[PDB]
This record gives sequence, C-alpha cells and structure tokens, in this order.
Amino acid sequence: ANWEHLLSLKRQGDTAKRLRIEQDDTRLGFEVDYDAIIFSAPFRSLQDKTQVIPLSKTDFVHTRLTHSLEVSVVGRSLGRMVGKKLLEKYPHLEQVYGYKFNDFGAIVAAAALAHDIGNPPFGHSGEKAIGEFFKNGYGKRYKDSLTAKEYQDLIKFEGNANGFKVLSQSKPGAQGGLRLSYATLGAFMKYPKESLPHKPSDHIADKKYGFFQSERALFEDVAQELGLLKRSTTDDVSWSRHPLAYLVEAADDICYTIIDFEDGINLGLIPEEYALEYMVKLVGQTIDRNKYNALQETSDRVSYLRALAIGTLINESVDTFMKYEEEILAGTFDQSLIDKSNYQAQITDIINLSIERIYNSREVIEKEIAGYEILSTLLEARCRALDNNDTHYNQLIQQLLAPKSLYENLIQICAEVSTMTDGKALRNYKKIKGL
Amino acid sequence: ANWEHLLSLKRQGDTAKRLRIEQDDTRLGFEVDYDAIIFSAPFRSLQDKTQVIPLSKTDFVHTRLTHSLEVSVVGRSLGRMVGKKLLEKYPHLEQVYGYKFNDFGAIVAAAALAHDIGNPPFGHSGEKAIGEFFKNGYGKRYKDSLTAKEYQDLIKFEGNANGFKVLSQSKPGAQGGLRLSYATLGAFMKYPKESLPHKPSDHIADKKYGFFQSERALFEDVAQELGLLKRSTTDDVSWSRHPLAYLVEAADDICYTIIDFEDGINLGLIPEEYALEYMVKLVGQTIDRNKYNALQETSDRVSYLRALAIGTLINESVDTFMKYEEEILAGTFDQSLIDKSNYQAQITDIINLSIERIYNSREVIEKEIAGYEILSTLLEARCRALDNNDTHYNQLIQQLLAPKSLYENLIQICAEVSTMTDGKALRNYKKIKGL
Repeated sequence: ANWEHLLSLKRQGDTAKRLRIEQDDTRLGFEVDYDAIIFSAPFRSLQDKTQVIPLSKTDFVHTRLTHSLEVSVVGRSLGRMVGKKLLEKYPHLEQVYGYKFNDFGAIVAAAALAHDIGNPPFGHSGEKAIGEFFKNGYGKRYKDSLTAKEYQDLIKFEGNANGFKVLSQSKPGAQGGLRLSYATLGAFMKYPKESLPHKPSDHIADKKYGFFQSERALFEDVAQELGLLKRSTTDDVSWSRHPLAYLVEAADDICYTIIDFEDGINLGLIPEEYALEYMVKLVGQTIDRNKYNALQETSDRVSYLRALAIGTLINESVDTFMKYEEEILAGTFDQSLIDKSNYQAQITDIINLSIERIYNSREVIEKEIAGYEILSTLLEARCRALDNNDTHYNQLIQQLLAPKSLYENLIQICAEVSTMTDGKALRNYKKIKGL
Repeated sequence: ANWEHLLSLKRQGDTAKRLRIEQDDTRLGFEVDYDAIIFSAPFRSLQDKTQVIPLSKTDFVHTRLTHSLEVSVVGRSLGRMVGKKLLEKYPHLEQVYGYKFNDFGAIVAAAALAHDIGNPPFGHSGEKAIGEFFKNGYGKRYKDSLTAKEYQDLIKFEGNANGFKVLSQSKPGAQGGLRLSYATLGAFMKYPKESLPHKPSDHIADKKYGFFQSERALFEDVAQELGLLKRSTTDDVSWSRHPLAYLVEAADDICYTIIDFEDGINLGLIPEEYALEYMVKLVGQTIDRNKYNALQETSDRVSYLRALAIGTLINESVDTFMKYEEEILAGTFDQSLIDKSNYQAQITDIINLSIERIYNSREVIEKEIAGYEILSTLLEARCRALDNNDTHYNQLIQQLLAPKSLYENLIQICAEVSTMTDGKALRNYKKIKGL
C-alpha cells in the first residue's frame, strides 16, 4: 500500500483527479468533510438521542452527540501527532504531494465524529433487537426471498454498516450522500468486509462487518481508489484496513473506556472511592498532586483524572501506531492499538467495573428490555405495511412513518427505524399501540 | 495596535513569555483552548440547556450546545480565511514569529464556541428577570451597600460578562479557570467595557458591557498584554475591540440570522414558501437549481439554502474585514461586519420575520413568563439565605443550592443561577415551591 493513494481526496462521482497540492487551504477536502458532518441532518439528530447509560438529575451524563464530539476531538489529536511523524518518515508526501500534518487530524476527526451516526437506539442491545426481528420474529418470513448475505445483513444488523449507508446513500438531489473524501471513508471503515463469512478469524477487523450488500459496490470503488490490499479473492470480499482506521478505532476505544468511567462516577453508579485507585497508574507521571487535592468537587477531580488518562493513552497509541506502521501498511497487523497498551490491565479493570456497575445496572437492563419492544413494534408496523400496502390501516402507517427490490426495502426500513430520534420513535410507537 | 501582541499565547499567571515559534505543533495553545472548552463542565452543560425557541415533535430544533458548535464551525472558517489573507499582508507574522493561518481559525473558533456559556436560561428575558430582581425586587435592598458599577452589574446583568467570568473564575485547584490564551480572551470580548457608563455611544461595542467588576482586574491584564487601544477618556475603563472579536461577532450574527430562520421553517412557525423568497438573493449565484428541485423533503431544501446563504455571508464578511482591516486595527471601525453587508435588506427581512413568527410566538412568550417566576424564586431563596444564614431553613437552602464581600457573593449567586441546567433549575424551583 502507498500513502499517496491512501490519502485520496476523491468524492463520489468525480470526473477528474483532485491533487493535494492544488487544494485551497481554506477549503481543504478533509476539513470540508468535518463541517459537512456537523451540519448534516443525521449528526444533528444525535442531539435527541441518548446513550444506554441512565440520565442523572444532578450530574452531567453524555448524550450521543456530546460523545461523538469528544471522540472526534481525541481523534484529531491522534491524527495530528501521527501525521507529523508520518511526514517525517515519508518527507516526499509533503515535498512532492503537498500533504500537511493537519490533513491526518482532519481525516481521523471526521471519521471519528461520524462513527455513531448510523447506530440504532439502545446500544448494542438495539442492534440485537433488530436482528432478532428477522431471525425469529415477523421478519423471519423473508429468509427464503433473500440471499444468504442479504439475510445476514438483517439478522446481524450492524450500526457500523448503517453508518456507512447514512454517509454515502444517494437520494434524489443528493447523489453520494455527504460525499466525503475517500480517505475519510477509508478511515471510517473499521471492518472492511461483508456480512459473510461470519467472523472468519479472530482479527479485530473480522469481528463485525462494515457494509451492507446495498453498499458493497460503493465500498469497492473506495477500496479500489485507496489501493486497499485485497484480503480474500472469493465472491466474499474483504480488504486490509486503511491505516488511519486504527486511529479512529483508538479514539473510540480510549473514550469508551475513560469517559464511561467518568459518567459512571458522576451518576453514582461507580463509588467515587474507586476513581483514583483505577486511574493512578494511568495518570501518575503527569498529575499535579497539589492541584488534585485542592479540587473540592468530585466531578472536577474526576474530569482532571479523565483528561490526564486520555492524554496518556493518546501518546501511547501514537507510538504504537508508528512502531507497527509498516505492518499496518502491509495488512499484517492483526490487533488493535489499545490491545498493545502497557496499561492493558488497568484498561481491562476499568472496562469490567463499567460492565458491572453501569451496563449490568438495573436502569440499563430495563431500558434495553423496553427498547426491544419499541424497535420490534416499529419494524413490524413497517413490514406489515410493506407486505400489504393496500389496506386503509397500512396506508395510515405509511403516511405516519414513511410519507425497489424486497431487500432494498427491508434494509431501508432498518436504516430508517435505526436513525429515528428517541422522541419521534417513542411517539410513533405509542400511537401504534394506542398509549 | 500590533498583531504580534494581539496574538498573545499568555495564560493567566504566566511568569515567562510564550513564543509562537516554540509551540509544539501538536499542542498549539489556541487549539488547546478549543479542546479545553469542549471538555469543560460549563460547555458540556449546554447539552441540557434549550433555547427559548420551542421544541418540535417532528423536526430538528437546536439546543444551546448544537447552536454553539455550529457557530464555532462558522467561526473557524472566518478565522482561517482571514488568517490566510492577514499573513499575506503581514508576512513577518509567519516568517519572524511563526504564526500560521489555522491559528486564526482556532482563536475565532474557540471564542465563538464559548459565546453562550454564561447566558442564563430563557434568552434575553432571563437576563431581564435577573436584572429586575435587583432593580425592583428583593435585591433592591442591596443598592446602598454597592458601588454604582457593582449595582449596574446586577440590575443590567449581562450573559456576555458572565461568560467571561465562567471562562476565567479561579477556584481552589483551578486558578484562572480554563486558563485560555489571551488572544482567545481578546477575541471573546465583543464589548470591552464595564457596566457604566451605559450605552455611551451608538457603537456596537458600547451596546452592552463585557465584564463585571469582579473580573475588571483580569481583563485589564488581558488588555495590557494584547496592547488593546484605550477608548474611554474618564475613569470608566473601555478598550477598542480585539480585531478578531469582529469575526466572532460575524459568526454569531450569520448563524443567529440564517439558522434561526431554518429552525422556524422546520418548526412550522414560518411558512415553507418564505424560505426561497427571503434567501434567493443570498443564494442565487451559487445554487444548483436542478439539485434543489430534485430534493423531495422540506428540511433538505431548507438546509441546502442555509448552507449556501452561510457560505455567501462568510465570504463577504472576510472581504469586509480585510477592506476595513486598518480601521479595525486603529479602533476607528464603528459598525459590525454584517452591518456593511450588501444583503442587509434581506438580513433585516429574515430577522424581522423570525421576531414576528418565533420570538413573539405564544410558545416563546409563555416560556419567558414562566422563566421570570423560576429565576426570581431561585434568586430570592439564595439571597434570603445569604442575609440570614443561621436559620434551619436557610441552611437547608444553602445545602441544596450551594454546597467574601457582599458584591462577590451577589455576583456569584447570579452566575450560579444563570449556569444551572434547565432540569436542575426546574427541580430546585419545584422543591422550594412544594412540588
């Protein structure tokens, strides 16, 4: 693989090449991508979408918009610091081609900012509820009308793949969706494979899939332009990750770990007494102990620890990337950046405490169970109206919820139900159930 | 005034100079400021703070966090584009001192991101309720114990000044607050004056005031380092605006004008037809008519017009800034950048329509009326507990609401009441009232 092609500025449908040295510095394609996402209807909708973590009437807990924003800031830092080191290691990328360190920060920041844009509500539980609907619920009836991979897209419905659809889906008057740079689309794709085969290896990149059958042809074009290495020659396609996707993944991993811990403490789900114990190793080399002791409020002390731990893990992740840069370029790095961290024990301890006190908490379980019913009800309403669109009731449902092939209809129903805001989903659900 | 001094990287308490050429490119002070605001407790709290604009059960309407985020993105573009032209006109800024165009984008983005951080709930009506409390309500009893300017800080309590307080307030373990770069604090100060005299002229910079008496000594430090020009001849202090403050203002004006209009259309408060009619001159040169006619959804057509109109006004504001750069540097520019717009008739039409259909709408008036009662109730409870801190009831109030001199206590009460999240304020209000 070659960094000259990995950093493609191509947008969908382009007729001529876009050279980095010819770009206006005030309209750099990679920075335009960040702003396009910020102002997009899908990103704006995250304002009205909560995480699975419970709300608090006393402390700050992140909604999905604030979470995505902070992930993108961490991502920009990863991209900036790696970009600087990559331009030292390959000086021609700056001399002949005109790439600068901020370019790498922009690609990673934009891909990270958009990572949760296609996820259904209720976290991974929401993905499972949609899959269950097609595996064992009403949607099971479609199995014999779908290919194996089409059906797998539904029974293993994946928020990563829905995010790719949201970013790239053509609509009348919006060809190519947000039309993001191909480099940004490459960095976005953490799982460059189709829904089948299911987990063909234990490599992190094989754990999930990254595009639906409906978007396979689009990602093939992206993979071709970037020169991603083919990882399989069978009708089942897969590629080695774009190198910057490791940094997008690292941004999410660091924030998932440390910021969930911060929210858990401010919620009172994790006793404050655990905060310093679980973070001392991650912060001890950089912490100002006088500052920490003078701080009189828990949320300020926890926020200080969070900033220091994130800075530590960002710096370590950059060094890990650069150590395995050539392996990543060759497609032979089979692990995540955080998997190689010297603080793996502390990270695992933080993750497990969050599972025990947050994700297994009664308030999260209750919401996930309710989410199964909400999503299943909305899916069944849409699919019954698809199957019998001539009845008076189903015409009302169509006016209320949605005012092509069978597979394309079903994937769109999943995409739309997944991206409804919390309040709109709940209101429509209550009307269908007469509540 | 000298750009070398205006672009100061000083933080509060610094003992040694910070040379731009010595900054780490991955830890630029100006970009550190942006990230510090994003992760700050006051900015995160905007998550849970609505505008006075009503919410919608069908369409997107901005919370204060998303409005500030989009203003910061428009500000980053304005700073980047003006920065590139400033470095062309003053090339020693780059060659000698090492400044780069993205530095100007970071300064303007950070100051714009934090513009609403100190505003009380309920818009300008919330400011008026706090001022009315001290002018004619319970707080009138403090008049004779305060200087003229201390009392004016209260009866004309100003969100812009509270924002300055929020950004810089010292607490145990956090001296200097967020410790933002002085260039960023200069760009933030749109009204570089104290509360008195009131509206000494019709200059936009004199319309309001930008810092309380509690923060006068801090902004004096900031003004000295930046080399801001003294404007007032009497003992009442006042400075000419930092040139970048004009770009922070323009980002707010453009977003408030176009994005409020966008929200009003998607709310149904503004008829859909008015969108093209009021924006056609702002978008006519750049709009793709076949793209627009192919768009099937109102929100997408309006969002396209919004993006085109913001684009037009960003470009024009940059040109206006450069056309008047020397007059701004000398403190002789008497207007805002948008005031000189060739589209001023269309801007005025859009604003007046938003005033008539949104800000004078029944739903806004209802909310402002309720806000008067909520804020007045909270202020009276805090002030009575200040006046008689010995009683069992007032000790409960102190534990519920707030777990030095009279003025310092009163201005802190105003700052804390103003910065409470919507849900926390409402909950405490209901408990004080028995519900």
